[PDB]
Amino acid sequence: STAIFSDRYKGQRVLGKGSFGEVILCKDKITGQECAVKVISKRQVKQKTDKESLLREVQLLKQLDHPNIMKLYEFFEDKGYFYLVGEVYTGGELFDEIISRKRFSEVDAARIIRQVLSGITYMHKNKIVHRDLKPENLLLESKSKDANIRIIDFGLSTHFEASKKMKDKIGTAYYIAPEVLHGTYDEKCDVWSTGVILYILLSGCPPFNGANEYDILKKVEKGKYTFELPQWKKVSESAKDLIRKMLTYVPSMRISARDALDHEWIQTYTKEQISVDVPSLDNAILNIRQFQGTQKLAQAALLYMGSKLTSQDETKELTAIFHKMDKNGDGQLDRAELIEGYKELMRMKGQDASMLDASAVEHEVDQVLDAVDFDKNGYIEYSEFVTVAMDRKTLLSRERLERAFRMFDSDNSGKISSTELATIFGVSDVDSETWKSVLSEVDKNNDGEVDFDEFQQMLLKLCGN
Ligand SMILES: CCOc1ccc2cc(-c3nn(C(C)(C)C)c(N)c3C(N)=O)cnc2c1
Repeated sequence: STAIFSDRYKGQRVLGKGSFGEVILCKDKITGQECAVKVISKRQVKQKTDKESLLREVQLLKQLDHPNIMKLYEFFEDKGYFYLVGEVYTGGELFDEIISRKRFSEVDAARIIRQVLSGITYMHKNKIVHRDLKPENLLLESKSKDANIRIIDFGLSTHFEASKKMKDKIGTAYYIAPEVLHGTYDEKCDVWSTGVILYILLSGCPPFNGANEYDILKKVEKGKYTFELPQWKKVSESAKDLIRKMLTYVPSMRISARDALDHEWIQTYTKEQISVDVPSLDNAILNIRQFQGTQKLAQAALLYMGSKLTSQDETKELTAIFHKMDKNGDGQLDRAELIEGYKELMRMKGQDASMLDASAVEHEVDQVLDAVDFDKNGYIEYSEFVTVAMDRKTLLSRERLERAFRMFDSDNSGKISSTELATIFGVSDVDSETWKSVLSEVDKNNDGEVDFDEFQQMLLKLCGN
């Protein structure tokens, strides 16, 4: 009597994309309980462990409870997917919220890091290491101002091989502990990462930085950072001392999460009354707004490139599936076949995680047919169904590209400088000669700035079109 995910949950909408897979907002078909389901495709992510080991982990994680740790409820596995069912949080990533404040101080930073250390300490007590700890993994419980922080993805790194695809590792290099690179690591790597996050919260820049991923890893691996920037003048010795102890090279000498919790800086700046000297850190908030925008734009760039490539793969495949089922040779089909075909795209592709059952397909087809000026129930021309169907998929990633572009263009200039692109393509790890070569060909008269149409053409060229 084996339990199947879609007998129990129905997908409502897509919340976003995390490490290892898609996150879908799901709903229990009997109780109406809402849940965020991480869908990990077995074809894209290799396991590092055996079946036994992972189930034992899942059982343990379901029994753990802490106010700063995402709550896991259920776990399903079928032939091509793992489904991790957790509590849904609606407050978004930490940094996205933080850029929307107009004021931020050492009291606010300290309240954040106390939360984080407190979830970590708890998990280390139960011998669970995060390993991939970074700002994207800190969500706020709700859209409330006073919202708690929940750490997501504890436990996954020990059982799943991380993606090599750069679309999946944007922004990991800044946070990873030297010893994780060399392969002998323990729980202290989580303190390093938190130490980095605190450095960024107090200055707005990463302690280890570089023009591309491998440059960033080389700094980290050397382990040298400095407090020499102007904005460190605004910050207590005490906080710098904690940072130093968290960013200590040799893990055996690095402070534990639990001893970090008792550190003077945390004690002083997390007492709710005393604000003995609490300047706003506007430079920090300004640098963080820039650093965040850069990342989210590179991220959306690569997901747009990926979506375009996925699209070409799926358009040609869907066309061939239909061309085959069309025994007539005319180009005409009906609703129930379009559905059988779309489904068979899914059986082969298995890329779309909001199509978690036969009923998700039915409704997608109806959304397509209701879009085209076509009776959803006479005989339809497959050619035009394929066009509308695929674009509808490129919507999410094309509209988000435009939006991450607008959000990056903070002065509403309409354009990004050649210097800004350099930073954008550095972070997306697209070779410099290669993007200059593409720019040169889009606008052959340009003067080191591109508008949105131009930028988008560059991306289409960088994925072979
Ligand atoms: C053992 C790990 O299990 C899970 C299960 C569900 C998860 C849901 C999330 C989640 N991601 N998001 C995005 C911001 C990426 C859209 C949420 N809104 C999540 C949530 N918990 O509401 C993250 N990690 C998960 C990890």
